[PDB]
Amino acid sequence: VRPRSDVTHKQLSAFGEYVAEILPKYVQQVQVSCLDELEICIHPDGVIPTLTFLRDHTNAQFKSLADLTAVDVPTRQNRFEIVYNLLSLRFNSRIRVKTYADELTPIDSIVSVHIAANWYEREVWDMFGVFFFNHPDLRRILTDYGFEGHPFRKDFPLTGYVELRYDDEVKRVVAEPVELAQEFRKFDLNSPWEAFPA
Amino acid sequence: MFFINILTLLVPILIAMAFLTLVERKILGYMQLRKGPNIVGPYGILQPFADAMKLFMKEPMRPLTTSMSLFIIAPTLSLTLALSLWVPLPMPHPLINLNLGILFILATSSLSVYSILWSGWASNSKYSLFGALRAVAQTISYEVTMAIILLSVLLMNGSYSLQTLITTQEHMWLLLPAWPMAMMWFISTLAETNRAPFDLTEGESELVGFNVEYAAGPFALFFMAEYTNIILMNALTTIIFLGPLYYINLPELYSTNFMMEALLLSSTFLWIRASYPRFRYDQLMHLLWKNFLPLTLALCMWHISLPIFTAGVPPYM
Amino acid sequence: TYKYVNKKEQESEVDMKSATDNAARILMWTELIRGLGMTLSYLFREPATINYPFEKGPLSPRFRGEHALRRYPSGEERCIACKLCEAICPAQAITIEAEPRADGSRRTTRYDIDMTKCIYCGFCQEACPVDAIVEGPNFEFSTETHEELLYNKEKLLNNGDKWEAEIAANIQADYLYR
Amino acid sequence: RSRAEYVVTKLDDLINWARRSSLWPMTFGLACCAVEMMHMAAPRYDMDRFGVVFRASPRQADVMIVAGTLTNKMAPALRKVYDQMPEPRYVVSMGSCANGGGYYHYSYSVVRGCDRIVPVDIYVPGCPPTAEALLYGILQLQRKIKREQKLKIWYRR
Amino acid sequence: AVIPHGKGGRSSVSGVVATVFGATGFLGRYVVNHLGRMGSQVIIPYRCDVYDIMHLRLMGDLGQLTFLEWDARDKDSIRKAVQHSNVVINLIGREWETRNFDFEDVFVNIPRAIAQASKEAGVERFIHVSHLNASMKSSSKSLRSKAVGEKEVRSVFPEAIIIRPSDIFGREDRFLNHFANYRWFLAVPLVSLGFKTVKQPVYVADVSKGIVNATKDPDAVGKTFAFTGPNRYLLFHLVKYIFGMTHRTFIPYPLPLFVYSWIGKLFGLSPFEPWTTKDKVERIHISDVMPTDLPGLEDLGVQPTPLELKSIEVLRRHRTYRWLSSEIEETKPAKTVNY
Amino acid sequence: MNLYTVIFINILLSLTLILVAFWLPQRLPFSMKFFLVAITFLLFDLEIALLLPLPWAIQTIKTSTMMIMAFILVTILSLGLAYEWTQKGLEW
Amino acid sequence: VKQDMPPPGGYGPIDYKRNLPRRGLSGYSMFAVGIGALIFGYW
Amino acid sequence: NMTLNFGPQHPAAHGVLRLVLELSGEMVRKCDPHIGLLHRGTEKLIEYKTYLQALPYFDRLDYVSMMCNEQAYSIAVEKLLNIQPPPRAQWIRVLFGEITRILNHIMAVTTHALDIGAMTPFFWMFEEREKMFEFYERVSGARMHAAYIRPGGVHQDLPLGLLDDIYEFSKNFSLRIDEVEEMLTNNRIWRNRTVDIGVVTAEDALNYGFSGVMLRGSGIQWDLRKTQPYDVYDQVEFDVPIGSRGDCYDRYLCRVEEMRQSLRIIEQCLNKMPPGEIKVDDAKVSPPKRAEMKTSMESLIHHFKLYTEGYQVPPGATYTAIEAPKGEFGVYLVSDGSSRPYRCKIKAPGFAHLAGLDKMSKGHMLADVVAIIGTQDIVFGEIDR
Ligand SMILES: NC(=O)C1=CN([C@@H]2O[C@H](COP(=O)(O)OP(=O)(O)OC[C@H]3O[C@@H](n4cnc5c(N)ncnc54)[C@H](OP(=O)(O)O)[C@@H]3O)[C@@H](O)[C@H]2O)C=CC1
Ligand SMILES: COC1=C(OC)C(=O)C(CC=C(C)C)=C(C)C1=O
Ligand code: SF4
Ligand code: SF4
Repeated sequence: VRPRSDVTHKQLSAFGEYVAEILPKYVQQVQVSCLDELEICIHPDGVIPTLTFLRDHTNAQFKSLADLTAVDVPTRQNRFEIVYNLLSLRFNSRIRVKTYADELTPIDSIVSVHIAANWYEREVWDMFGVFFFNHPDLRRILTDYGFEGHPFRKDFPLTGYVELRYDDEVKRVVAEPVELAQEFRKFDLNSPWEAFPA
Repeated sequence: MFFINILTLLVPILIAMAFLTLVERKILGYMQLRKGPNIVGPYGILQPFADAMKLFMKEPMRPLTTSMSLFIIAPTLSLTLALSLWVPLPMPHPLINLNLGILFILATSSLSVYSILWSGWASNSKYSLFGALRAVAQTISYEVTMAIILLSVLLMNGSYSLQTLITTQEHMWLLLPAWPMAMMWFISTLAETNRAPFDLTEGESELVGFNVEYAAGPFALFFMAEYTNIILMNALTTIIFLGPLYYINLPELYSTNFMMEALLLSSTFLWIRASYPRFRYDQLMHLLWKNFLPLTLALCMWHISLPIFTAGVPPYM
Repeated sequence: TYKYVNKKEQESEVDMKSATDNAARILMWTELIRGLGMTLSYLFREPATINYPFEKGPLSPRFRGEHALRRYPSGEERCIACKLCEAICPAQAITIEAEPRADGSRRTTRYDIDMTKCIYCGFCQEACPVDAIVEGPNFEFSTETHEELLYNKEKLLNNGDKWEAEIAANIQADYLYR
Repeated sequence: RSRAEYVVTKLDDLINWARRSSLWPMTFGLACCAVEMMHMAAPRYDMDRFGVVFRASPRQADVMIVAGTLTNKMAPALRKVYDQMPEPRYVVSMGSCANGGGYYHYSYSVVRGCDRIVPVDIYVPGCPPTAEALLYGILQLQRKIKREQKLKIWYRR
Repeated sequence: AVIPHGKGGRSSVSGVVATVFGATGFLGRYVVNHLGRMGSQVIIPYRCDVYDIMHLRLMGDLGQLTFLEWDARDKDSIRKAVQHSNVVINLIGREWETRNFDFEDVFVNIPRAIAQASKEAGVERFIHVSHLNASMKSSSKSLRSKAVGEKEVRSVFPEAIIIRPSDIFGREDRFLNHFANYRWFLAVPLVSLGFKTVKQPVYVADVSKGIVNATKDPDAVGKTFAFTGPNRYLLFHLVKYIFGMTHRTFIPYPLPLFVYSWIGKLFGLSPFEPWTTKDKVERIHISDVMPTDLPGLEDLGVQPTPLELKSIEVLRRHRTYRWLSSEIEETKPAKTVNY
Repeated sequence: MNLYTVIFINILLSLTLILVAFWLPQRLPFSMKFFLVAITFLLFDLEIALLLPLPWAIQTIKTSTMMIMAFILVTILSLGLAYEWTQKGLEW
Repeated sequence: VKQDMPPPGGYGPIDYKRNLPRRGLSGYSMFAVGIGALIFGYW
Repeated sequence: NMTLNFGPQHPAAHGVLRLVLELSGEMVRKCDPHIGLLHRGTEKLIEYKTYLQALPYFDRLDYVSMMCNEQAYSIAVEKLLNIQPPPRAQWIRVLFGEITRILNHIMAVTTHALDIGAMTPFFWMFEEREKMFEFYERVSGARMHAAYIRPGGVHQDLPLGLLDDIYEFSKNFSLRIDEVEEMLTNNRIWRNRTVDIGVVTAEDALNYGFSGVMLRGSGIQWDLRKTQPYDVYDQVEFDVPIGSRGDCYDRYLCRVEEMRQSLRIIEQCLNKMPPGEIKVDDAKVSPPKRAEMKTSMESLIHHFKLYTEGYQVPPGATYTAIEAPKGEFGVYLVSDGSSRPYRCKIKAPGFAHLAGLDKMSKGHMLADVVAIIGTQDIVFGEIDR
């Protein structure tokens, strides 16, 4: 069983309250995991304001953006859950600010607050389809130039719909609808028995 | 008989060209903890002939956008000038001794810069043109100090004929005197053969320019040219600055020592290549125009003064 | 604990002696000559290369190499088609379908490892209860055609028979560890 | 021996030996298999010994070793570089990522094999196909190049 | 048979196992392409070294294309190739009578033995390809010999389809490249100054698709289809048009054929694939026959494709950097001749 | 003639290779810096010329004038270089 | 019982710091060599 | 501006890179790197794979630092399971983690030189690298792509001869760093090619999320190995090699020092490795031993379920960052109660670094860009994921 120090779960908890108090217009929920990690949750409109306070506040300097990601809970009305993980080299602590964005309700861009996000925001658009206003140059980064569809969405087939082969007749690479020679065997793995109350 | 001699100079040199390649692929190897090519033939002796045959057999590719002459003239010119410059070299006796011999070598070298210019324009692809323009510049720049360094030498030799230096260097190498220029002749010889420390003409990491569109037979001819040059320039160092002992009674100890010094200085640019990273394009010209040209022009004047006030004006003829 | 690399502790004021030493460093390329000495030194060291066909680079017993299906000494193939080798394969490489053999025993009618799909993780070696599927030592099985790389039960069983002696020695050496 | 057949068998044996002895490979450098060859170029298993060029531009390359996954964004390029290589040319597919899709077979961004994009001559198996294993594969290409009889076919054609 | 399952693309099954003896050819390449695309089992008998048939491997899927070593003189090789095929397609042909193979062999002798065995095997259908306008009396030995074959094979294999294509238009074809390559020649000889030899080209693919469709259709038995084209042409416009897209000067100068047959004889003497053939020459000035016959394209399911449409791709390699970017629209079209 | 004999063999050897090589097998890149260099190059190349006769001129009876002349030429060009350095020239 | 472990008493000590040797001829002495060559060579 | 792309086949492009360069003459005014040429779908495939069968994927994201990568997934999954690896395993992960940083740095320093034009340093060190892989192969069976570091503990005990052989390699390795040290650290040609190139200011480095040797090279003092000690990095003593100015030289010098500091950490690990078990003793998380599963029913049931279904980690989400040789490598693993993950965002030290190329390569020549990519130690597996 991992060793857990409650010093952190107390320090981080307090900070959470501090952030919440300072930014009550946007903070909806602020929780600390059992793993000693804080996760302020903000209304999408608070993207710019909450980050800026953390990047430039003496009692909470969160200078670098570790990551910007978007889990996709299809059930959730607001499908995407943009999560921004930040690090404070001054206070040696990380916080995560997570917002919610639906497919056609764009989030603001923080390239202003952290220029690290210039690329990750393009990554989130390419994979999940969330759009970021005021982004300097939003354009697909990881997917092919002509790719249609946002791949990491839970509703996108793994194999996808198009695959490439070289055709002599046309002497050029050519998409064709995917035809797989051994479909992905979809093993069902969930057991019908729960583990604990959680 | 003259043809026999023509054959004796060209054929051996060409064969030497080939084996330099092998030697470059073993001395670089042992320096890098690897045997190098020994499996084809005995100790890799057949290795140079093997890829020559592979290169000529592979299809020569004429890019859709390419001149068909400034493309085939360029390797022919490169091999022709390099093999030609071996015509007037004292070993100790020259095949065609020319009274203005060093001016022949300087002029013939200068003409090779075109082949680079012509090949770069002929390819009609961006990598080739960018590479050629920088390349011509490197070669030309390293000609201006290259020429002045020779003029300093000549003034202490008395003539342009390479044959005179065998009589100038009967007591001491011209390295002792004029060593400061030897170094500057050696570095310039490294630039003009586009060898490593100065291989930006065709940087590989930078523009994988000269042979970008050149494969098979054209690749080979320049290729051959470069390596023959690699030898020729080293050989000119071994006549102008390191003067091999000359005995009129037995002419071959001159050629025997010419053989030894040329191989060692040819070995040196092989050793330089593995040992040093390549210089930046401007770092290369920064050296010649800033570091070397002021040294050369001033030491050029010292070599017009050393003769006069040391009452040592060299004997013409 | 930190350490400054490339931080000049102080400003040594030029002393002629110092200046000369430096100027000589630029003028007579002293450090460049230092670098040449290092490469000349190795030229004299013994090269580390091995004659590849004649000598082989050493691989110890756990090397995963090429898949094989083992058999009991009696001659009964070890696999009993529990099919969890299929379950834990990360790449979906192993395809197994089974039916009760005439003897009444459980056996796999078809066992197909797609080696091009396989990423040689070695979990199948791990997962098998009877340890029927093993990572065999051979790494040299390059093939002219893509189809040859797909392997059915007969190729793997044959691979197993050919390399059984070494596979047994390798498993013998490493089983205490597992 | 004396027969137009014997002269045409011996001379290809010569032509085949030249191509076999000097194969200048060109590695695209996809994924990680490129490392497992950078180890072949390195001192334990020198490739140059065998007559293999560590770095060769496409136009001067006899063999293309596709190491690593060929995504659907690099496919259109591989074909270009294969198409721009000089005619005598051979392809060695290294890695279960390239010969077949390997882990990442079912991905939407990975071509399931380079055989779909470029004709492949030798398939070298293994997630990081060992470096001897690539060296065995390159040696197998040399066995394939020895067997080819182009001059014989032209004579009896 | 093989029930056809799948969605229609590679890695799917169509149930056509087909020996195709001359696949390495320009037409062939295309035949294997569609057959492979459809998912058919294709057995490709080959004689040239493996290096040359690599271009066929990526076509078709794994275990869908099988290559067999085969020699025309050796009857046994043809025997095993058709052992397990149910469709045999014959594209064996050449323009230059080679030292060890005569026009008879490449057109009539060999293509007989092949279908002969195919029957012994029990192949459902055999498709034999012979050149268009092939009289048993036509001037070119080639055309006449081909005619001789289409007859024979009918006795070895009754109800064997006989598609009879015109000279073919396609990248890597001769009809279009040959003329375009006259550039090397300063002057481009044209018998009758390229007149009175109206010609109707047909895109290679159209031909291929047609051929493939034959394999999978009961309507074609004993049928002698004629894939022709979407528009005819006097050789003059064709030649100039070509030179037009190639953007190279066109200098039509008439040359008496009697002398020209001699020029064909000259290159014909060439050891390495004569570029022009006495038998070619005649063929080139052999007027295209009229279209009254079992229709081919369209009839077999593919609408012909006009020459001008794809000409740009076939003739592009012959242009110079200056014209490379130039497009079809910039250039003019040639004129047809219902005559 | 002796040279002519050698040279034509030299071209022949190269033309032979390329011929077999082709027979056996059977837009706005401009930087004033680059132009500027070429120019400087000739200004220096011309000077090389005015400096080339120096081996014959060493034996000139004058001597004083020889050196006085040669030193002036080398110095004035070097100053040209000096101003090239001082100006952005030679600074690519 | 038998598991792969550090030898009793621990292993010996390993060097990690740069051991580049500052070995060379002193600059003044160096200049003299080349200068002497020129001085003599000229004579 | 003469747009020219640094196409993939070029050697300096790491196999897959299409840097659209705008050449204002030879000086390059803008770079627009087009990555995506090696996006394999690593993070959409993991959602369909159980936690153990997704470990292998983490050895292929940065393919030059395999085990340190699989120490980030192993720490994450372990956090979400509130389980800790046994003491011997943690030392083994630190032992293998520093062998990987020596392995990555030999990769980064020597290949950078290969790009600049120095060819011999690569050959001398690459022989020292196969000596090292052998250690991977002798402990896991794979030269690279081992799968040795498992989500709970490590997979198998070290063979009985490995620690002696690691001592002999570490004993003589420093001379090998010393040797390229002499050949490529004072060469005026290297210094000129590397010094004062791609300077990045301290605040700009934090803002661009550089987080690596790029962070330390400009003088910011941040090492996740001392600041947030993961595994046992609290019981080993080392000095972070902070550079002063930020030129590509100071960053090289830092990478050469970290190789030396890692030899100091490897020494401590061999000197102080505890007797014990290599994997946690909870059969629910780590698979039962071969003898036990073949003699005890509770063990066969636990082996069958673990291999076929999985750990079934409790629902939660964590971002765990370890100091991978390139920089901070972090996995944001979101977990439902299921045995297979829901999301796994691999933070790649490299997605941030490549973004910095346009800012860092400012007022620089075509040749400088080759050095700029070299000093970011970018492997496109991590960036493309
Ligand atoms: N313009 C055209 O192309 C037209 C063609 N046709 C007919 O269509 C058919 C295909 O034409 P096309 O593809 O251009 O012909 P090709 O010249 O491309 O050759 C077709 C195939 O026949 C094989 N072949 C030729 N001679 C022999 C032989 N003696 N033994 C074994 N195989 C042989 C060749 O194999 P290999 O190269 O390996 O020897 C080649 O793969 C021809 O038979 C022709 O009569 C009809 C009208 C127009
Ligand atoms: C070390 O970084 C990298 C290289 O540059 C030195 C590459 O060359 C390549 C690919 C290079 C070739 C052509 C083998 C890769 C994959 C790489 O990771
Ligand atoms: S696990 Fe071992 S036994 Fe069970 S099926 Fe796979 S191979 Fe046969
Ligand atoms: S095959 Fe295994 S190793 Fe080669 S690339 Fe695909 S994953 Fe990396």
